[PDB]
Amino acid sequence: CAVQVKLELGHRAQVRKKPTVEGFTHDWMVFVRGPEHSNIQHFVEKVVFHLHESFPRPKRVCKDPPYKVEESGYAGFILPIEVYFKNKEEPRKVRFDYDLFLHLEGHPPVNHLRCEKLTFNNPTEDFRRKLLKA
Ligand SMILES: COCC(=O)Nc1ccc(Cl)c(N)c1
Repeated sequence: CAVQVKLELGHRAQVRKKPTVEGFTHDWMVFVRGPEHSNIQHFVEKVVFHLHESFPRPKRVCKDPPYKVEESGYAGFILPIEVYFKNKEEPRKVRFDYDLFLHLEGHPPVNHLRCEKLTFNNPTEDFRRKLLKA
């Protein structure tokens, strides 16, 4: 008995009124969430955000919602996002590569949304019940 769930991936990016001491020009926030009124905490063990190596401690872990990272920077990069599941079966996790892009000054702030579908063809009964609670 197969079950399908959706994950929304996205980010906001805004030019700062004043750069940081480091010269960071943008504030940004990247997130993973379920579609509105769905709680993916039922089946999500954790979300791991792999920032660019220039950031201190680039492996940002969110064990609880909201699964998000608020940061400042000066450039965009590829941000691998691992979503770990509350199970002990294949798959234990899924990985996406998120394009964390920033817009130049004068353009409206970035408000970007992606949707990814997760198909689980034969999950265990406990995992299926978690997926169906979201
Ligand atoms: C210290 O972090 C601030 C920052 O934005 N670092 C950063 C981000 C993306 C790229 Cl591609 C590079 N080279 C550096």
